[PDB]
This record gives sequence, structure tokens and C-alpha cells, in this order.
Amino acid sequence: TEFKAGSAKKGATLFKTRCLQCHTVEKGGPHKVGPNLHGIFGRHSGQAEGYSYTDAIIKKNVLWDENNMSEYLTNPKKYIPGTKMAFGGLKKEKDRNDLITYLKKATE
Ligand code: HEC
Repeated sequence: TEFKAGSAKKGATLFKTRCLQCHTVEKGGPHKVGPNLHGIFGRHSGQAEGYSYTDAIIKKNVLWDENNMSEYLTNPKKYIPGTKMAFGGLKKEKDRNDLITYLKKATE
């Protein structure tokens, strides 16, 4: 236990301001700069079809849980060196909590 529940509402707005540029979350949403995140929870990394992921993410083969995602979100390139994901990261654990709270919900 190193992830506690946040604000889905707060979560949804962070997504909009920090993730939307590159990703969609809805089932049936298109891949953009980053892949569509529908159903990411429980899936391994690099497995969405029709998306050209880097060697690195695929090979990293991470099982996406609220906790994994948390460390990833902190500093992506640090987590998976070689990832084409160009996001500095979210240093506050509270932003991270709210975003994942949103994500758990909207990608289901
Ligand atoms: C564009 C400038 C991006 C922003 C802002 C965010 N992400 Fe991203 N993401 C992007 C790319 C190009 C990729 C693929 C990387 C690669 O090496 O192929 C990713 C990947 C992800 C993943 C891993 C997905 C998988 O299918 O395993 C996740 C979980 C993810 N991105 C989430 C995410 C969130 C929540 C963001 C906002 C905080 C976000 N990313 C920003 C491009 C971009």
C-alpha cells in the first residue's frame, strides 16, 4: 500500500491539462501521439494494437496497476529509459493519486 484514493474530479482535469495532448481514454478512442489508454489497467506495456511503441516499453513489460503507474508518472524516462513518452512527470504524490483515481475509472 503506497497509493491511496484521490479526487476523480481533480483527476479528470489533470488528465485534460497534462495528458490529453497525446492520449484518449475512451473505448473506441483513437491512438494519437500516445496510444489510446482504454483498458490499460492489468495489461502489460506495449500491447495496444495499431500503435508503434518503442523497443524499450515493450521489453520493459510492465503490468499496469495503480502503483506501477504511480512510479511511472513520477518520471517516465527514469522508469523506462528509452521511452518516446516526452512528459517530465508529476512530482506531487497527491496529483498522481487524483490522476490514477480518474484513470482507474475512465479507462474501464
Ligand atoms: C505526449 C507529449 C505525451 C504526454 C503529454 C503523455 N504521454 Fe503517455 N505516452 C506517450 C507516448 C508517445 C507513449 C508511448 C511511448 C513509447 O515508448 O512507445 C506513451 C505511453 C504511455 C503509457 C504506457 C502505455 C502502454 O500501452 O503500455 C501510459 C500508461 C501513459 N502514456 C500515460 C500517460 C498519462 C497518464 C499522461 C498524463 C499524466 C501521459 N501519458 C502524458 C505520449 C505522451
